[PDB]
Amino acid sequence: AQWKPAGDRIKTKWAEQINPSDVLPEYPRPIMQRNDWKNLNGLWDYAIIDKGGRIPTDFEGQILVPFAVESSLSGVGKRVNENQEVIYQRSFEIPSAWRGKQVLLHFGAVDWKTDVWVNDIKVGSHTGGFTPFSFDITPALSAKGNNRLVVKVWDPTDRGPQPRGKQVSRPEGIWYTPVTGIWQTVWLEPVAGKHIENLRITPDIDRHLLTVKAELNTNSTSDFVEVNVYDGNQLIAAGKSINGEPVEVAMPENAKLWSPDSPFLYTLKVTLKEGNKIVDKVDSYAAMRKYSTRRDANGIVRLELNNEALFQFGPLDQGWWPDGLYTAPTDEALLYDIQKTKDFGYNMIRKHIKVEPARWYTYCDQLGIIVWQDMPSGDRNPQWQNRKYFDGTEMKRSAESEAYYRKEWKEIMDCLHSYPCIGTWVPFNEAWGQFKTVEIAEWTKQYDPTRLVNPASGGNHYTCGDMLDLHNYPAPEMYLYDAQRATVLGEYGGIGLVLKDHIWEPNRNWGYVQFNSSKEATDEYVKYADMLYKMVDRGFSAAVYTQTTDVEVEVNGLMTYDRKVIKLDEKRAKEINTRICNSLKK
Amino acid sequence: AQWKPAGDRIKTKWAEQINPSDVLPEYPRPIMQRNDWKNLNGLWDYAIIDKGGRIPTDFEGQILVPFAVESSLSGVGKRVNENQEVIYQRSFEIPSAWRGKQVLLHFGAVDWKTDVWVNDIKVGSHTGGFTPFSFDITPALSAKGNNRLVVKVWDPTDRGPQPRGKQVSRPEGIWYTPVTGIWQTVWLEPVAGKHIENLRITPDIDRHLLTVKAELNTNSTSDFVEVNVYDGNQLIAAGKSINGEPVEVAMPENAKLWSPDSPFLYTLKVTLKEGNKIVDKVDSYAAMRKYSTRRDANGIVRLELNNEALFQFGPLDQGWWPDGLYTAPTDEALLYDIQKTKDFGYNMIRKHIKVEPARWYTYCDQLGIIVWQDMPSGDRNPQWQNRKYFDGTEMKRSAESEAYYRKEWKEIMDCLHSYPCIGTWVPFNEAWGQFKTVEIAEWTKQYDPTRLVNPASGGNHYTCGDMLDLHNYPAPEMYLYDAQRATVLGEYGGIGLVLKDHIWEPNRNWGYVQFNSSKEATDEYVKYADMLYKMVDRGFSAAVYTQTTDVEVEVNGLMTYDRKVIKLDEKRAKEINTRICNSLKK
Amino acid sequence: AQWKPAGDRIKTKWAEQINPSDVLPEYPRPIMQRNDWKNLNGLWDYAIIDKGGRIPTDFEGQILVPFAVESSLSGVGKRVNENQEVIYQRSFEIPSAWRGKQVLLHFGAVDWKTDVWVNDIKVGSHTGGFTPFSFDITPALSAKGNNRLVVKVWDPTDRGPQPRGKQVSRPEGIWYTPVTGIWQTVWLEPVAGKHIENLRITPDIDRHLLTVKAELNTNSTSDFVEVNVYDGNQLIAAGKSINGEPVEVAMPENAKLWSPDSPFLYTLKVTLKEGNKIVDKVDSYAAMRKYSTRRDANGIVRLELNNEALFQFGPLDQGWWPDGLYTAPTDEALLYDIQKTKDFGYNMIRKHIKVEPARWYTYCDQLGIIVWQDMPSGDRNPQWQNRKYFDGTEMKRSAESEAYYRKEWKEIMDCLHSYPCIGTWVPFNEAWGQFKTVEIAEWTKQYDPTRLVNPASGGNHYTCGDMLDLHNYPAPEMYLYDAQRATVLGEYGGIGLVLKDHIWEPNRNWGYVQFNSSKEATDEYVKYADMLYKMVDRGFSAAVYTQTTDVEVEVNGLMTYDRKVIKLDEKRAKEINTRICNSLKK
Ligand SMILES: [Cl-]
Ligand SMILES: [Cl-]
Ligand SMILES: [Cl-]
Ligand SMILES: [Cl-]
Ligand SMILES: [Cl-]
Ligand SMILES: [Cl-]
Ligand SMILES: [Cl-]
Ligand SMILES: [Cl-]
Ligand SMILES: [Cl-]
Ligand SMILES: [Mg+2]
Ligand SMILES: [Mg+2]
Ligand SMILES: [Mg+2]
Repeated sequence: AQWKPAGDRIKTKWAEQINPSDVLPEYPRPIMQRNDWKNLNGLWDYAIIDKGGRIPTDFEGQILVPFAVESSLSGVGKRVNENQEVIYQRSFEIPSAWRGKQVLLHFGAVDWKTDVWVNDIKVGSHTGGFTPFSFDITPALSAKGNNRLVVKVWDPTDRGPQPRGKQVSRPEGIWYTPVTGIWQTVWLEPVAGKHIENLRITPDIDRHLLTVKAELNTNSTSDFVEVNVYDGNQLIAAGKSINGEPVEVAMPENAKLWSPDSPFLYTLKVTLKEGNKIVDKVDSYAAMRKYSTRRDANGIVRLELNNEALFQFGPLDQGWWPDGLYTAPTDEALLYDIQKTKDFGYNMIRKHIKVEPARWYTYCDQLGIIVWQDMPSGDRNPQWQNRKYFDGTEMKRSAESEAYYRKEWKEIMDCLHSYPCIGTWVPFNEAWGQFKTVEIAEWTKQYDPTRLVNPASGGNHYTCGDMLDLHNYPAPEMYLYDAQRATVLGEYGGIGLVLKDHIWEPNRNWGYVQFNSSKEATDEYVKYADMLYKMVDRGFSAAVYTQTTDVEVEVNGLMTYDRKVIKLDEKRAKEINTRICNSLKK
Repeated sequence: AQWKPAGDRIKTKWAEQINPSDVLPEYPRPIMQRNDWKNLNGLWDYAIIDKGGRIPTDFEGQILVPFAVESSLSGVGKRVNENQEVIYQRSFEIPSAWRGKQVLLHFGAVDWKTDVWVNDIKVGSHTGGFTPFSFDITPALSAKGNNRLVVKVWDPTDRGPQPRGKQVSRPEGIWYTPVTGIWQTVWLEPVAGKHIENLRITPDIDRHLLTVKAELNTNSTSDFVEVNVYDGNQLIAAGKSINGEPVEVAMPENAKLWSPDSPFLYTLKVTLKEGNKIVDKVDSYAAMRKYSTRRDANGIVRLELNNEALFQFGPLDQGWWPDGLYTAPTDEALLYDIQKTKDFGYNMIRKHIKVEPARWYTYCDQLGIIVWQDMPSGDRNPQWQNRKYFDGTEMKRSAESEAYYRKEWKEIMDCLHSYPCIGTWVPFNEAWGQFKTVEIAEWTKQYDPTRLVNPASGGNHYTCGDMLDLHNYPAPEMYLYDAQRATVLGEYGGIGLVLKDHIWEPNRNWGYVQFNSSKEATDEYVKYADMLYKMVDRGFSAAVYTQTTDVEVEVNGLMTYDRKVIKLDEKRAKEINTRICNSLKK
Repeated sequence: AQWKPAGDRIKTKWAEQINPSDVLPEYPRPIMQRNDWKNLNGLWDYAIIDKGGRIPTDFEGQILVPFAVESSLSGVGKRVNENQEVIYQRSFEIPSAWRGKQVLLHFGAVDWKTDVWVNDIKVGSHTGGFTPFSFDITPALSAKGNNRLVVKVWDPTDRGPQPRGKQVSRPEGIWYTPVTGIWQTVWLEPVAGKHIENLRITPDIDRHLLTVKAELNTNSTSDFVEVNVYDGNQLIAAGKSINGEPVEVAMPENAKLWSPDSPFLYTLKVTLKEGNKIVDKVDSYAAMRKYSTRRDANGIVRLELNNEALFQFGPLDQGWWPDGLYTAPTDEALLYDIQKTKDFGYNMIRKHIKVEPARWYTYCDQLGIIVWQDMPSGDRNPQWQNRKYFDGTEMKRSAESEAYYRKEWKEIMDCLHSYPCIGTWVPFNEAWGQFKTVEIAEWTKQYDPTRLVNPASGGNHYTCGDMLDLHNYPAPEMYLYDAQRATVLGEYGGIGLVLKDHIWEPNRNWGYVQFNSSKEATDEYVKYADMLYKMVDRGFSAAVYTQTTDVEVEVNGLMTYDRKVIKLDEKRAKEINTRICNSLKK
């Protein structure tokens, strides 16, 4: 059967541009680039089986990878419960030019538990629906050709304690449609026997230093790594190292620092050598930027970018699409939300309990958007004491649930470490699965000192981390203040507006405050923003407005769920949002 | 001299069948079978030196390996204190067919500290008297032949804090003769440079899956493992994996499940490949079975085998022999105790503070006997509060003693992991060396979730693990009950009966209750078992009778110490023991 | 310019003997000797730059390696603050006979953080100013010749929390000039591809055993180590091992035991084989000695050397030099302090919050001096409760400061493990940076049980470790006694005497007591020593007199700061010091 978008829900303009022969063709890993790769997106054979059932060899339907089974653009649009498993199967060829090289199989993200076979040979497994993973499949490849790839996915959604974000089995209110299966690009990559697996890039503008650690799959004493840094196409600095040492690149003192108003990116060329012969080399980019906090001349702790106080103001971006759920239909659509955030005068985005594909963060690096990265929530909740420092009963996770949280949080910080845009880690949000807050905040800060730590966005509040985060709806309000840290407003606004022919369901829509016209909503937004501007001088050092787009029945975004309508006046919002981003400028 | 059993104590009928040129010739590791091996059992040169003394080159007497120095069948029958060391010396030849192959020197068990030299070259060491260990002795061999094997053993018995079980220096009451030296078969094994060191087999009947993890001595990327599962001679399942991934084998949903009444075993054939070349291959077996606890329709937590409630009923088996102490004289003697347990209508055996050779657990796998595996006890004790939840002073082990416990307990669970018969781990018994009970129980359940955890058989009791274990003598009694877990009777009975021609000592013999004839003793057993049967509906979910055989002056077993007389009527006991084993049947 | 000692301060007689083309030429590592090496001491190019500044390629001045930048013998004599970095640069040729071999670059000690480049290739980094470290620089060597070596050094002194000893930015009273940069010999060494990195030598006189673990850089199964022990020229013991096992060498029962009165040293010859091919070979020494504590017949816990009670009595040696600061000008000078200690009748030396070069400890092994090794102090302090057991507020180190302490304390014990002279580890002194005393003392004893543990010299006092250490000035006093351990006097005396023309500064000189002639000071020393002798049978088991030499304004040593005048009468001191060392003789 011919592939068709499933369901009768609203769809973006990119839904009718989807070509099942060329689905999401852009390079999946701009932070470490090799020239050769093969995209495995497209139409795979799929099957939904009972958990523990036979993996079938004859399939009746097809799914469009990488769109989740519940999504419209998958061409399937079915539900998978905690007692079912999804089976992807496709054939693939290895290019003849790749002969003799190691072949890596890459997954951007699969929710939740993945088991992969190549020609009936198990090549690897993975748990965690937000992090990328790879397997070396060269021993399993066939000399004849027609390699068979089988992926077995399990996802209990909210019936299990794993990180899931807004995914629930019964969507209502603030909770959305579950996301199961392959939802990021799958691709093959040829590499040498010894190759760079990851680039750990860390800047230090105070020491005029750029550190690049090339993590290899295997090490030898004669290994040699060389890093070349380019301003445009002019080489401005270089570094070499052996013995697995991180490459310290001495940067020029007049280096161009990265910021939202001037997001300059240097270009990196990293080379690996066994002795004096080149075995591997990759392309990358880097930015000289610094995140910190410092008490200003008025006694208030501010968030600082490049040793200068900067008020961070941005929308809450949950990253949902009506046709692709977690997956943006095209690369132009993925970029669209970020560009509209710049067009609204913001300098920040809070990616809410979700991790995006690698291309999204690179776009924030290129466009100049500071990113607050949440840790996707899950499991049960303690009591939410949202307006005072927590004194209630601490919730105890099972040893298994705690292990999953710690494991996936480390993997998220690991795979997102080299991105300049990320400035703040947010381990918890509104007591969702919150546990051992002080211990996790200290571990997060100790693991990556270059970023700020938001211990719990909106509670539960503990005297730890780098900032106190208050939520309040609808208007901004400073009901709690930590003079020892920065005090921010991690969620406010939520002005709702129901624009028919552009909503997910005909009724039960809601906002924190509701109006019947775009003008009335823009007036209420400017009113809230005017209050927020006067509060910067009184204690608030950052703020997050809810939200970027409408999501399902929550119609309180700057754009409709299908992105076809901008709900608030852009020129009026840009005028005051710009004033707030420059509120601390000298 | 000529070899001759030492001492005038009672002996089993197999003591006169011992041939010192063919001592214990059966394959020592049925769970992982290669074809070629060489048995080093037999007459070694021995010497008892002062601790720290010089290792002599000339020797006066010989010892029969593998019988402990204190045992009768060793031909020595001498005592070794904590200020002495035992020195074994032996010459061995390597078969010419093994040329080019790696040669592994295997020890089944040596108590307690072992140091091994091959041609005056130290090849390894080991601490722990109950676990197997191996050394690669290939570089120490000589081309001229006549390799010299020297083993130095030290055993402080109860003068040290290490696990020892029932071994003491001054045997009396419930404490038996010390066991020092080599008490399990020593053998050689030829293997490839890369070979399978251990098979970690784990079933999952709920997911119709058999996971086989082949742990290798070295790993390369092109390593390939293939597992073939056979129902008799018919291949019914297969699995392949690379990258060190454990082999998940999809079992048929009609898979024959293992149980004491139907102990079916599948045959495994595991093959290791370096690329396309077969480099190693082993034979094994597996059983599809599951242990768990579930609350029944009456509100009582029951032990469940294969998702069905099953009452587990069996004898306490300390595994002691009058002539070989820890070592059964022949393989037919080792099997006899298990066979007589089956004949008395039991379905379970509690191996009491001892670990048996590998062939013993395989016999339980083949005959169909669930095994409760104790952790051999040692060190000092806290106060034993046997009838209430513990409230006294916790005992504090030294850092060295706790490390010895944690290490050997991990090693025991490691080498015994793949055995279907084992269903329950018992870290402590009657407060013998009991410390950090809750922490040890949680670590045990986390390290192997496929088995049940009995935190402390008979006390001290803590609200942890999978069951509450009461001891009571002589009659059964339910004086304490945990409605949140299963409640079991891990020790009861102990009906004594002195037979003149088949006891260890002339007097000082004892039972918990004593009768003068087999008829009277069987009357009391059927009396206690009738009480136990009614208590099954009342709360009890498992029970252990004391004991399998008489041991030294404790004459309360089903058989005499020398195994020549069955003390209780088998036909009357089997009829009621079978009724108790089927008590929870629906 | 041409090299010349800087400053107008007093200098030793060896300052005028320094030849800049032959500086400290003796072999830097007697505990593990290979024949071939190249000394890199001499005149390097140097530059003091801003922290984070450019590393120059052209230099204006030169420094005499290995003398610290602040020292006189460096030819520089300048101060480096925490916002500055020191840059060393020199060229070096690799001898042609070293071709094909691996070339290691050895640093004895650099304070505090070190980064090393060879031909602009980073070869390694290191933090910690008291431990040696090595780099394999072979892939960075150039075939043309004239290799360039660049060493960047950063040292915050007391502006950071790292271990620093007596170094402060503003020397006054008991605190002395900072020591920044390379202060121990830099040298090159050729080794085979597989070589012995370090020798872990541990004796056991109770088991007549010497254990030698040859720690290699890489491991193979075919590896083979042989250890030959020589009494003079006569081979008296040998041992061989494979599989990485430590070599157990059976020592003769009449072995010559090491002691201050008879410091016999056996000679070691360690050989590493790959199969039957010798690939590496090192020479070493070893001593059969044992440190312990036992309660004597009078109920007092004494320090025991070789299972016999021995009163350890020695001076406090801070190891400071007016011309070389931390670095002794010549090897003849490094020996002089130890020789005068022996000439004064002592048998022990407390190396105060400093780690000396390896030759210094070998000289203690050869001359017969027991060493109490302090952990160099740093960071902030809690309240010093010096006369009672601590009940005040515990000080909380930062996560970074605690890590630096634990890391360097392990590295100090690791590199000093094989030295016979070292008998006691002292983690803290007078509450300087004291934290988690009980945990650190238990970790220290568990890491090296062969040495005694002084938990905190002079406080803060906790019921832990092997001894209680009291400080009292000027006279001895036993205000606190621990009957469960030994009670020692780790600091007393401090008799001051100002000898003009031999002092650091003309003003602010001080002692704990001040006298005007050598006669008066010697009278007071014998008076304090007479008190100490009577106190031996009262509970004191060891004592430390302050101090070896004058250091800057603290003029209370046995010698002047320039080692030119013996301030106290040697014959009278030797007569009483010898009586105190033999006080526990039976
Ligand atoms: Cl091609
Ligand atoms: Cl290929
Ligand atoms: Cl490298
Ligand atoms: Cl509240
Ligand atoms: Cl006997
Ligand atoms: Cl061979
Ligand atoms: Cl594998
Ligand atoms: Cl090693
Ligand atoms: Cl070795
Ligand atoms: Mg999901
Ligand atoms: Mg024993
Ligand atoms: Mg310093």
